[PDB]
Amino acid sequence: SENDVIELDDVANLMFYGEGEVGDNHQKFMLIFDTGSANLWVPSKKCNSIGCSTKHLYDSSKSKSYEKDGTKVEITYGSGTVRGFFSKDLVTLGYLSLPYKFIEVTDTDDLEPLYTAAEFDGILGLGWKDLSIGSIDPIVVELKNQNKIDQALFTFYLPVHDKHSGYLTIGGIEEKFYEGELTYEKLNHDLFWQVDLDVNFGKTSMEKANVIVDSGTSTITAPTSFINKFFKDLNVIKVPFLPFYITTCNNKDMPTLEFKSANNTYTLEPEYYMEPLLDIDDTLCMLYILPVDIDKNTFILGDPFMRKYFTVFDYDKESIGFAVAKN
Ligand SMILES: Cc1ccccc1CNC(=O)[C@H]1N(C(=O)[C@@H](O)[C@H](Cc2ccccc2)NC(=O)c2cccc(O)c2C)CSC1(C)C
Repeated sequence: SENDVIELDDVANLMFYGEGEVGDNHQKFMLIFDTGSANLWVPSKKCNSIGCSTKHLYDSSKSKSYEKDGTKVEITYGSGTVRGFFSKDLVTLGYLSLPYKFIEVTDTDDLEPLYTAAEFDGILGLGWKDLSIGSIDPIVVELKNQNKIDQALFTFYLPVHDKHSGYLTIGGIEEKFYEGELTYEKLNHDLFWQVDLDVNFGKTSMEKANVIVDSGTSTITAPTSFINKFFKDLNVIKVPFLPFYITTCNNKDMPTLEFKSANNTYTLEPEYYMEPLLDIDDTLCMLYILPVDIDKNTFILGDPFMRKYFTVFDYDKESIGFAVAKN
């Protein structure tokens, strides 16, 4: 279908960006499509933070569809906070264009050390309205609306590394991406793309958790409590300075990660969470799991899942589809 296709391109590590232009002159920007935030921002030219130094900056004169706002405002992401001011210009996603409301970022340092360390300029959120600061209607909701796409949904198709290329699709399920039949889960709320699921990490488990599907992060997380029990099981090693738990890859005895719907069951093998350390030899591994304390029953599923499962987000259907991806 007229299904806009956005190419996610990954970068040495394992995080992906996508092209993004704002305005008549079509200034280009490496963003981050994220189902965890619900805003959009681009480091504005009127920024001078070191961060911005080596970064694509947005400049407004240059266009004339730039409508002015200047209302000052900020966002406090999990790993930092940003400051600037709303602006409204033309935001375009390859095939599709659109006049939208975004934040012109001025003061970063903070998202910092991060912000420079990462091959990215901005973030385009893909969450629900209530998750956004300033109550802004999720683009996809608001293309569907202007009837410029079939329906309100987006798909995240994820591959691997050397292998191939990520693919964000807006407006339709493309079977070119998955294997088997799709199963869905209905959102427990319209904030994040959160759904109710029963969760086992191998042996240690938690029932009726709140799980959410975060295209933005590259990790999988869970309440620390829940981890401790798990980590201790397979004797993991947390070296202070390094921020990841390491462990033997060939671990005779390798648990999978269970995610149970009433009548669906989603699993994640040990290979979809682990990474050699060290790139010469597969003795030690780095895990993609980390203890974070959002709530007491809140988990987060980032790339690691979507690498395996082609995922579908349906605004109207007020739900999310799951299915195994093509390779
Ligand atoms: C997984 C995790 C947990 C806690 C802190 C950081 C991270 C890693 N975050 C990431 O990889 C990236 N982000 C993401 O993946 C985002 O989806 C982030 C995920 C999240 C959800 C609930 C609690 C805390 C964080 N969410 C938010 O930042 C967030 C969530 C709710 C409201 C809101 O105004 C924001 C900005 C935000 S930018 C980022 C590059 C930091």
